[PDB]
Amino acid sequence: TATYSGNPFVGVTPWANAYYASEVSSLAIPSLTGAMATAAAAVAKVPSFMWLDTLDKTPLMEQTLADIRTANKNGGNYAGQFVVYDLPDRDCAALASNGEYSIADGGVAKYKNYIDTIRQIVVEYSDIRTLLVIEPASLANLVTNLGTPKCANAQSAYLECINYAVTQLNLPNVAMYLDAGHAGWLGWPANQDPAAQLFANVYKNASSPRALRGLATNVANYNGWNITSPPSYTQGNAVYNEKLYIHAIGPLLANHGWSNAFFITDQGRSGKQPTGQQQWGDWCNVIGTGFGIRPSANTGDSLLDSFVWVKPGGECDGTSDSSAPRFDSHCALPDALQPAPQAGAWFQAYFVQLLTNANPSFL
Ligand SMILES: O=c1cc(-c2ccccc2)c2cc(Cl)c(O[C@@H]3O[C@H](CO)[C@@H](O[C@@H]4O[C@H](CO)[C@@H](O)[C@H](O)[C@H]4O)[C@H](O)[C@H]3O)cc2o1
Ligand SMILES: *[C@@H]1O[C@H](CO)[C@@H](O)[C@H](O)[C@H]1NC(C)=O
Ligand SMILES: *[C@@H]1O[C@H](CO)[C@@H](O)[C@H](O)[C@H]1NC(C)=O
Ligand SMILES: *[C@H]1O[C@H](CO)[C@@H](O)[C@H](O)[C@@H]1O
Ligand SMILES: *[C@H]1O[C@H](CO)[C@@H](O)[C@H](O)[C@@H]1O
Ligand SMILES: *[C@H]1O[C@H](CO)[C@@H](O)[C@H](O)[C@@H]1O
Ligand SMILES: *[C@H]1O[C@H](CO)[C@@H](O)[C@H](O)[C@@H]1O
Ligand SMILES: *[C@H]1O[C@H](CO)[C@@H](O)[C@H](O)[C@@H]1O
Ligand SMILES: *[C@H]1O[C@H](CO)[C@@H](O)[C@H](O)[C@@H]1O
Ligand SMILES: *[C@H]1O[C@H](CO)[C@@H](O)[C@H](O)[C@@H]1O
Repeated sequence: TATYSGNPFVGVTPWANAYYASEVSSLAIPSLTGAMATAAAAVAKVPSFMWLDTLDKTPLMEQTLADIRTANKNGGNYAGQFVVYDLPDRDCAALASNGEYSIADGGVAKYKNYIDTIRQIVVEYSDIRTLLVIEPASLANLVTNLGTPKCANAQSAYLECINYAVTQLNLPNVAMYLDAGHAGWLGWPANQDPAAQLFANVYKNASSPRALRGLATNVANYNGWNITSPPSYTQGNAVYNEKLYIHAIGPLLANHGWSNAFFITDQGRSGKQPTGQQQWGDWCNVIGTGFGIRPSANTGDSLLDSFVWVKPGGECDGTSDSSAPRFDSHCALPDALQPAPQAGAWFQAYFVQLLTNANPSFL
């Protein structure tokens, strides 16, 4: 059954899409031989989230759900995993991941049409349980990054757009997780309560949507889930892993009106601990990382619904070419792997790095 109560990951199996599988098989494997080539083929089996970073990706969302329907009637029981990520004036704190819609060019109205498009696909496939991460970095940027003019002038649009996303996708087969940054971002004691207030306000302002399950953490980041020793670059923060973050912000969400909020955590680039990060704020194509804890609903945690792979390992975080569009200085740093292609595009060297440093190992 597509509908659910409680943990939406219980009773289903996350779907490994053909989009990532095509990338690995056609862009990575032809370049690899021997033990590496076989290890790479195994990675394409690991379920990860499909990103709807453009409106042109929604037909591919439908294609993926078409594959799930076929698989479910052949005997299986699979669930869809997608990311809603096409906000007007997207990626307001950086320059690497600016999107197609801008507030000045009717972006809010274009975002609502984008949401309407997704809703129709979700109604078309109401027989399939659909798991969604809502707008990465957006709300986390509104907490700490209002000093950036792009974020400040995007606050009203973000909040109206997110509200439209959580109410229009509030369907019986949907489970939503608002992006909530990570331990190195909002995990700091000073950021915890202001972050909790904002998430709870989004929840309350949308009339407590029953499909809105909770928060997603560490999306496209590198933090360890439950590492016992604090890495050098976490110096000053008692919240140095993802487990500590969710158990801190959790009761704070309840304080501000959001009871029964649960968490998912990205671990697809968290295998090697500590990372090659020279500063904790460095996010672009970070060196010294590997594939981490495999997706599983058996977490052994009171608040974690599932380990997930949101960011598909191999897809770039941003270009290191200073003569290219959308260039961010974060991608030219010593701990950023070079040379790096455009954000979202395939980064061959980075995939090889992730596979070699994988823990659990594929080799
Ligand atoms: O300006 C920032 C700052 C931070 C940050 C703040 C505080 C502490 C540490 C870091 C950022 C952190 C993170 Cl995790 C950021 O995520 C990057 O941005 C996007 C997702 O929001 C990712 O790019 C997208 O990847 C998708 C999947 O491959 C593609 O579909 C999409 O085309 C592409 O835009 C990127 O990989 C993350 O690294 C951004 C921060 O920005
Ligand atoms: C509350 O909802 C309205 C839409 O009804 C939206 O425009 C506004 O941004 C929301 N406020 C907050 C604080 O999220
Ligand atoms: C961390 O979590 C993983 C996966 O749930 C588990 O194998 C390991 O025992 C945990 N370690 C600690 C120290 O809690
Ligand atoms: C999905 O949810 C509905 C209730 O909304 C049930 O009727 C069904 O059995 C399943 O649990
Ligand atoms: C999802 O599908 C997998 C493979 O069929 C199962 O192992 C799991 O129990 C769930 O039904
Ligand atoms: C399968 O999909 C990937 C990602 O779009 C492509 O890179 C590949 O060429 C094939 O079409
Ligand atoms: C791409 O195709 C190859 C061979 O068919 C697989 O090994 C891989 O898992 C991916 O699906
Ligand atoms: C990668 O893309 C090629 C087509 O360019 C396919 O032949 C292959 O199966 C994989 O999807
Ligand atoms: C795979 O990687 C090799 C280098 O290792 C390239 O030459 C090839 O074009 C493909 O990207
Ligand atoms: C990994 O193993 C496969 C066999 O499944 C080989 O075909 C490949 O060459 C690599 O050694």
